Amino acid sequence: ERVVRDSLAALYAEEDGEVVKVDGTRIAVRYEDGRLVEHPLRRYARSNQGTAFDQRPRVRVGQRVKKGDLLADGPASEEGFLALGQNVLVAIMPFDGY
Amino acid sequence: DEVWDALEEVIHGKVVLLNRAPTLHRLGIQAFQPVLVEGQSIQLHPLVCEAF
Amino acid sequence: YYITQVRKEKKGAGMAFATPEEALAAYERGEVALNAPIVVAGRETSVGRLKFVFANPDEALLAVAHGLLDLQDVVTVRYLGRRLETSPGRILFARIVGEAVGDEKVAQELIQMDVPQEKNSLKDLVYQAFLRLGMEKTARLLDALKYYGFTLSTTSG
Amino acid sequence: KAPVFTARTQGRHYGEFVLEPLERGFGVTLGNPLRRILLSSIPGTAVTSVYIEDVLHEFSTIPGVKEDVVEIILNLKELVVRFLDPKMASTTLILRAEGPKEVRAGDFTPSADVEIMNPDLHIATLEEGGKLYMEVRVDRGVGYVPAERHGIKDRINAIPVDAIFSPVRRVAFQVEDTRLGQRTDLDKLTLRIWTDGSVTPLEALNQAVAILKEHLNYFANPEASLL
Amino acid sequence: KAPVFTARTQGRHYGEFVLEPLERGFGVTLGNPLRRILLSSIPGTAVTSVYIEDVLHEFSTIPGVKEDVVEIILNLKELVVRFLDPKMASTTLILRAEGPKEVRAGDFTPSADVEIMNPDLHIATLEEGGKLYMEVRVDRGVGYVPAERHGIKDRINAIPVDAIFSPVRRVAFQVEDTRLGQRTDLDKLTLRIWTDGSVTPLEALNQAVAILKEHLNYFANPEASLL
Amino acid sequence: EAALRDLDEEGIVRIGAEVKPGDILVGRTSFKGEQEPSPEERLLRSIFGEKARDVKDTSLRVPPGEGGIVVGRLRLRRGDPGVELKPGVREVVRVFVAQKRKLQVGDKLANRHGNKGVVAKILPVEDMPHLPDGTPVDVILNPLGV
Amino acid sequence: FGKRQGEGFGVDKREKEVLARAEKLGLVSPGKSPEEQLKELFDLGKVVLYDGRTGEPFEGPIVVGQMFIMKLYHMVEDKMHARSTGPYSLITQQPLG
Amino acid sequence: AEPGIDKLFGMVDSKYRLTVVVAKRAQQLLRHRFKNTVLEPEERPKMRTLEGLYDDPNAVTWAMKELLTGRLFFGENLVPEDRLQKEME
Repeated sequence: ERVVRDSLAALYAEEDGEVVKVDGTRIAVRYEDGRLVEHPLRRYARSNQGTAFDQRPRVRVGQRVKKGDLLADGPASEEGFLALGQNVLVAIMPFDGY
Repeated sequence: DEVWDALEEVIHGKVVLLNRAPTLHRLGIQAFQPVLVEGQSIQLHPLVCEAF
Repeated sequence: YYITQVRKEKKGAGMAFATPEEALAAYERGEVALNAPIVVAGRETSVGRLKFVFANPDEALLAVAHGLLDLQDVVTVRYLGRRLETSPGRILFARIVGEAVGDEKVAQELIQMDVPQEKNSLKDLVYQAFLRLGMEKTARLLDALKYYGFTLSTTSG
Repeated sequence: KAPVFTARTQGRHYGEFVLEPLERGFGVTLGNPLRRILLSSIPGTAVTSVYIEDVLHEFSTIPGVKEDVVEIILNLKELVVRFLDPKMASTTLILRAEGPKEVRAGDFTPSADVEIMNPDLHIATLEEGGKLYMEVRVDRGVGYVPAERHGIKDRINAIPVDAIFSPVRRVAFQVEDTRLGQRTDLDKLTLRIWTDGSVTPLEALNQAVAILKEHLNYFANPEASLL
Repeated sequence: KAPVFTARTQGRHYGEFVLEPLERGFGVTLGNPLRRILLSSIPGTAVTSVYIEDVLHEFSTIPGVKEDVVEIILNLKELVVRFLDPKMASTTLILRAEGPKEVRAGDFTPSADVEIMNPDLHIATLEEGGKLYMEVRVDRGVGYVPAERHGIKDRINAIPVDAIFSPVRRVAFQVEDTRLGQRTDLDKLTLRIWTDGSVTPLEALNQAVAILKEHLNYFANPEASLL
Repeated sequence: EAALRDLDEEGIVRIGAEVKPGDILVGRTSFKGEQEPSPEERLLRSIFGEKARDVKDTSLRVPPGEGGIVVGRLRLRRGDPGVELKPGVREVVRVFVAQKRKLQVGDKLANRHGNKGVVAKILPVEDMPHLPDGTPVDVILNPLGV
Repeated sequence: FGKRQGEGFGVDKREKEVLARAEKLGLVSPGKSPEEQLKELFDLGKVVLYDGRTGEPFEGPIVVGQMFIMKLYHMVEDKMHARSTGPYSLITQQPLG
Repeated sequence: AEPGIDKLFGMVDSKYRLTVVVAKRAQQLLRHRFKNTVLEPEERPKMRTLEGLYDDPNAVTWAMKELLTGRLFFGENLVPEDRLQKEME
């Protein structure tokens, strides 16, 4: 969790507040101080190595979030946890030389 | 499929050289008869992996 | 190595019997294991060498296919004019080397059928096949050792 | 003897098929080839193309929609649609939706001779102001073919999707003991078939035996030779 | 498509059968089950009991003969006999000889309903001044049945014999990649069959595929319940 | 006309088109550098009734082995507000292409423990080793690498 | 295993064939029931596994489970290259991309 | 691939003289489009193909096949050089 936190690839709530809009391009939340902030989601941007930098929303409309609560997952993150691959069912055995 | 057959006929009997670096002895280069294969990878016989 | 290695079990810890009928009876009570070394009359043997006495390899490998036997069990089998005490796996290996080389006589000449096959004996086998048979026959043998090598490694899990 | 058949089905998705008794070694001799064509060669349906009104390509977002088009196509790959008309090979389905709702599979504009088998399947969440105007080409096929293969151009802005045609989700079989028999060591085969509902397990098992018996007839008139 | 089905034989004991080309997975789908049937279901005949004069045990010896009783049973387990009518379920063959003789299997007293396809098969070597009279059970069955399960008791001094009923000696198959234009990953099934000559490998194969499709027809009359 | 279908009005490829190696992404023409057409070139055109253009095709095509579908476009023209460009360059055009890459033979897999491997064989779910309940495994790893 | 009994299935004959050898080598304790021997394998991390090509089981128990596996980056120069004839450099006349 | 390769190494004192013989003979086969072959039609190497079994287009394969028949002679200064190709066309 902390790796994706300090990498600034995910998106988190600046303060306590409630989510009012959620779509693939933006997440708008109304915070305590009364401000309305919409957070643009970077979508299919190109990294130095050509990998897709893509953020995806992880909150629902009307969801009340605390400060530091996750709003959008960055690349290689699942609900705020580093997601560098897949969990696959493996069998440890030879197999016809392949 | 007409020209894949054509490529198969020019390949027949011919050999290509396969080289893995570093070439430490002469067996770092060996000649094989090519078999056309699906994918993007060269398929290397397992008994020659020691030499390479 | 897995098919040419031989089982040795603990249960029959050198138990002695006067007749093979007594040993086969003790095996049916579960007092002696199949390949546990035992003494019948004065000779050393095991239950499997008394229970399974095959006329030819095709009968021995047929029995293994029917689940009555594993390739690693030690058994009496008649192969190439003499009555051998060996495992079906060791017979299978000789069948593999023989049919790749073509002549099962000279195959039996350069195979060490009394030990598990390993890195060095296989390496020695390849060299002796190169000397006796030549390049292409040794290449066919290597492909055969490859095929049955992977196939049996997967089979045994 | 004469082996007894029984079939204990559950809805249109699960089916157990027992066979008793069999000679020692026929449980796997029958069950495994049955499992192999079942999992591989049962004809079925799947989405093969998708058009969304204001979407040019798969790497797009829809205003007022949480999921991107890649996710939507991911969800559409899970849509199972059975055909009632065997004369029908292909079709097209419409889906329009508005406002704050969770567009599920059953929200498609209904159509005769086709039936959604998993209407609770999620498609997309639309918030207030969100519009999703979509139509999906659905074809009949077999096996698995990725989008990268078939090229049709149904529409200029249509998006080909991966086609997972086979309606069979899982196959297992169990070889057990049976005392229903003359001797002691006979087999008891029990096929276990899971499907998506488009094709019942008994239909798939019947089609499997057909494909096997069809392929069995290939050992017929050989081209003889001898050394 | 429709594959070519070739056959390369050598006498009545060997057969090479290639089926090519075939859609992926089917070479294995056809291979193993046919292989399993060939080694376990094809019916044949086998020696099941022998009466030996002057001998009372399976581990003893016989004078006038260089071989012991164990070596005799081994040679009889290699004896292949053919029954001339299907109605015959068993028979008893007789052997009688004397003098310094090389006793082959063609030295059995000729029977009517039984042919010996091992005319020059070594059974025993008789020396100067030895006696050998012999009679042997021949039944028909399937597969491999040891003398341990069935202790047959129709004579007084008879010994049970391991019953190698199956006429198939050995089965080997493999699938390899064959190419058809664009694609290089299709199934080429090669089937290798050895028989004892009583039935040819080709006519052992058509029976295996006939036993298989017979077992597939059992999936027809279901007892539909549902839990 | 077919090789130009996905080119818009001004010669650069449209967003959403699928581009395979060799396809045109940005159309461009360059003056030939006036030289005599060869006598063989003259007779060739006389046979097919084609009058020689004074310009050659130097358009940006997609390199071999690369491709995908166009997702972005960008044009920077000299003499337009906000942008200054290299001397001698009239304008630059940038096209962004995206592709979905699923696992294939040759791709490199690894775990956090240093186990490395290249995918060598993609196998049908039917051939895969499976549990008694019919569940198949996803990946087979050789114990000899341990 | 409990869910499997609730569905009405005992220990498969192929599993008992594997359990026999796991006892021969000494991987399960002799005397225990089939379910107990399967449990002695399962907490060793090992399970009975069937070959999807034959229906027969692999002769020994086989440790399966979930493993975290990543797909690693693929540089541009690592992709499949192939030249017959192309550009050649100016001063040295050697092949040039 | 190359059957009888061990027998080919025996026909020559040096393995490299074999390569020269195979290569040079293969060059003559290409120059004359396999008309100058010494092989009978049933021992012509074939290529398994749909639409029939054509002749193997590999000249190195033919040269090795011909050399195994003994129907070729090889050696140094065996015949004048210019008179060779002048009289072979």
